[PDB]
Amino acid sequence: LIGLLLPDMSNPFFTLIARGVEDVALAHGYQVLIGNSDNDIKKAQGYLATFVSHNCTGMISTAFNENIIENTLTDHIPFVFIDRINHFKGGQLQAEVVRKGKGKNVLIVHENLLIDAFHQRVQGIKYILDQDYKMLEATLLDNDKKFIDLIKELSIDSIICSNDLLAINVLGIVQRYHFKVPAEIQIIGYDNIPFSEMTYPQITTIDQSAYHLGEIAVSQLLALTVKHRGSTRHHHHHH
Amino acid sequence: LIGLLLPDMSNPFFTLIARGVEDVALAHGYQVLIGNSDNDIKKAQGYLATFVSHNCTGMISTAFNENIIENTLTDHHIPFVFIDNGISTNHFKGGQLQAEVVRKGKGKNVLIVHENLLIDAFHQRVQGIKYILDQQRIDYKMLEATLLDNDKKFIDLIKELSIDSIICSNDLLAINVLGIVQRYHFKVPAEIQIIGYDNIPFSEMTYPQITTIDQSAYHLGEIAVSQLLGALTVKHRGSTR
Amino acid sequence: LIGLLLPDMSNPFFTLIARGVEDVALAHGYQVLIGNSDNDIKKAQGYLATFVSHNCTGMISTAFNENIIENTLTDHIPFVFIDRINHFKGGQLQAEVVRKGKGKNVLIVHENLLIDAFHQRVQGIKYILDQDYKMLEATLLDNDKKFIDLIKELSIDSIICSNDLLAINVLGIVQRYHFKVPAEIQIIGYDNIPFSEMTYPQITTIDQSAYHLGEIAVSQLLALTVKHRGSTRHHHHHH
Amino acid sequence: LIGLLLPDMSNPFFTLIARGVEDVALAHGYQVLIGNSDNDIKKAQGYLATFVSHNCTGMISTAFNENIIENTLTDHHIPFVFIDNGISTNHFKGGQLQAEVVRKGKGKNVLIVHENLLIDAFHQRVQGIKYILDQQRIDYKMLEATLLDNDKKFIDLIKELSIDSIICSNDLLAINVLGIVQRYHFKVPAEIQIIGYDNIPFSEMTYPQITTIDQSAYHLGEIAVSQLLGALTVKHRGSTR
Repeated sequence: LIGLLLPDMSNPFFTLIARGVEDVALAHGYQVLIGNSDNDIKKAQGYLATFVSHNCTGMISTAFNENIIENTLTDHIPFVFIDRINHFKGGQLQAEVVRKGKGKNVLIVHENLLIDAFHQRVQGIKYILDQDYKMLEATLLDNDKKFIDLIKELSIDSIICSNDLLAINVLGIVQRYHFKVPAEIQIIGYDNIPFSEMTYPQITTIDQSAYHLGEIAVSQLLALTVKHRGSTRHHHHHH
Repeated sequence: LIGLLLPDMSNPFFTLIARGVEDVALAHGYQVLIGNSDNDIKKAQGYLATFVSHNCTGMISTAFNENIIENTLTDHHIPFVFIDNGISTNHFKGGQLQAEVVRKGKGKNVLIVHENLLIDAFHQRVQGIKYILDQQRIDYKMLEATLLDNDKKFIDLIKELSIDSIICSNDLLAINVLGIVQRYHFKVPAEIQIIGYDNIPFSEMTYPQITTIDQSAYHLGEIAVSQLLGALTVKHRGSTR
Repeated sequence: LIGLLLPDMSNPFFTLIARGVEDVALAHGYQVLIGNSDNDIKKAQGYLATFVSHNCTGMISTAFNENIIENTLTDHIPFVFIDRINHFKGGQLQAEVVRKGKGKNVLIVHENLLIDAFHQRVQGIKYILDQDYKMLEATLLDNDKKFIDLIKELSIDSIICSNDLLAINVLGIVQRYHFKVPAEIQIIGYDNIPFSEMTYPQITTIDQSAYHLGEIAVSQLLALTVKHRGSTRHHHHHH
Repeated sequence: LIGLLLPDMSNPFFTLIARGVEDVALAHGYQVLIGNSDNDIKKAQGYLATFVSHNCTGMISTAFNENIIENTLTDHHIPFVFIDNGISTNHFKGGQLQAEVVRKGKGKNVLIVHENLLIDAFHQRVQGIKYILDQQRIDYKMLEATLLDNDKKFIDLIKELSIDSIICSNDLLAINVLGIVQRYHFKVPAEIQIIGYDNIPFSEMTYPQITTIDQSAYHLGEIAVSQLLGALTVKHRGSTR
């Protein structure tokens, strides 16, 4: 029996990892206990304690949780960290797409940097870019008027987002304020969740092979490709 | 321990229910185990056994597997609620609401793009739509959402049938459809209006935003754990006329 | 102007650090912006963003926050980590008091191991002890009946707690169920907050020089001693 | 930005107010800056300036510095609430409640161990106690809480005066007092009963637990930010007769 502690069950990237895990597991007669930590230390600790209570044979989680997972190994249970089966290189790829699209003034819209995968990605972006940008915490998208005002004041022509969910949110704000994507503002996400193929234009993104990540993770227990699409400055239209 | 068996955890309608469930559950000292049935009876059967094995004090799921759930759980004296022992808003009434928005938008040729009608919620919603459209003598055709996968063939059909209105079983279908028609240079909503269901956050992120029906998903989660232990609103938005 | 991001403003250990900081700062005409992150990544990010908004000259925080603090240094602000001005050694000292009191069956009641200071301390305990114990997450104290049942089943004679707040809670539970502290059960805390001297018996603890920590922290910006008291098995009574 | 100026953030009564303040504030999109005045006018004056400098949309503090606050803030058109423009429960009534618990416990020789009477809350509470004890012709003496620092001298006084009841300005004083008398082998409550104020969590952690007065501290924090933007209960416990 496997315990799978997901950082954000409302993120399709993680639900897809989870299906890769559940599929392989169920094939080999294994059950999975699934928990959502919401990157909350109290929730993480809660679920992990319970998964121990219930004699899990192995655990899958992200490295937000290493201290507890480690202690639970010694005190009791092998583990795999899904985020460690490279995010810095991913970030470099995002910045290189922006450069290939002739970006001059770039906004890095990021999820919480206390999450290593996000932080490492933003380090990769900065590397290529430092070789003009501003950083903006994802929560600031909530005031769309002030977001658009920033875009104008800074003459932003490129936006790099930590994942596809943020890219999609960003796309709808700038389109609702009448900017042209990609000619005026180009946008790049990460993960390649199916939502990324549903927008007009479709979101240029980095495929992390989520389903295959879950598959490998559970297999250990028992590479990145750019998707160039309409949202960046090759493909013109679909007719 | 509360066993939550979701039909599709990739759908944000269900993970929002799950949030509801989690928040009330923790406020009362419970944890929630999640299963994704992935719309599969074997998988569902697996989680029932998982949840039963691990001494869950109650189960929350949809009625898709009501027979095996009822039978296994009653035997073990474990209560259960079905979120679609019921607690849901009325899906027939929701479908009427979808069709009324279309009527108001002056819909003449309506494509009903639907999820699996094996699922009671989806099927009832469709009868809701047909109830209104038949009375109105508005023409409609029904298309299963898989046939969305080839987008050029979808467009051929839209053109041939002169579709001006599309009613979707949920917001994932509506959103997908929106991207397709926009990509083939249809104007939304003047040429084609589209309506979804669920009011997931993605529905407010598209341009135009997707007109939908909020069915109090978070609170559905809250009620289920409340019933377990002891409202429909049209969101009028840019995608409709 | 200093930003001081406290992990838990309801912990007297941190409020005392804060006074050391505020005192030295105010002496040198410096203001302090004080924020409570509650070790919540969203709160931490919120406060740190704001402290940046408001042109802080330097920041003081714990290493829960390193990724954001670091990024804010490069993008903008020097920092000091209060938890890094040794916790593993502290843990060894707690275990050595227990051994000196002839502990046989030990309960390690711990705060959240996702917090490095707590985790490192518990590693220090395990080191000495491994050279019989059970670990118990602090949240489990809430069911006092089951806590006392565990104490009985396991014949617990020693309890090591991550800090004085937990030690004090533990003391009142076992005393209300009629156990004799220290003859039947001995208890050790950490930090040496003033509450530790208020109980009967007084709580044996490890002084971290909290006020002096705050003083040093702000000074950088511009050792452990056992307190043997009544709660462990030298001093007999106060008459 | 909301400026919260606490008189003593080492006191859990105030950090609980602060939690109240933080939770409502964030729910509405605000952050809270905290200042500890450390019971000091220079420090308080510093934070007013800090909070004013940094364009706080409102201030929350105690009325200790009401004159300089009122004057500086009114000039800058910044509103403010005083948690002890007031929002508090009544401290005089709280003191009556303390003395009634003692009367019921058959108190005959009462020591009133008090915080700084410069602080209105503390002084009013003391008049509350004296109101009841005078009517009852119960004897009492007043002791400032600093003279708690030498515990053998405190005990000498307790013995000389045959004290059987101790009313404390807050739970930090009560708790300290409890440890002192217990350490010198007085039996609580049969020999000496003790009552505090505030109902901080430490009051439920001692043995015996400390009888106190809950003054809705968390909710005090909530109301203050609500007033800013737009109940007393005896807890009867083992430490009293």
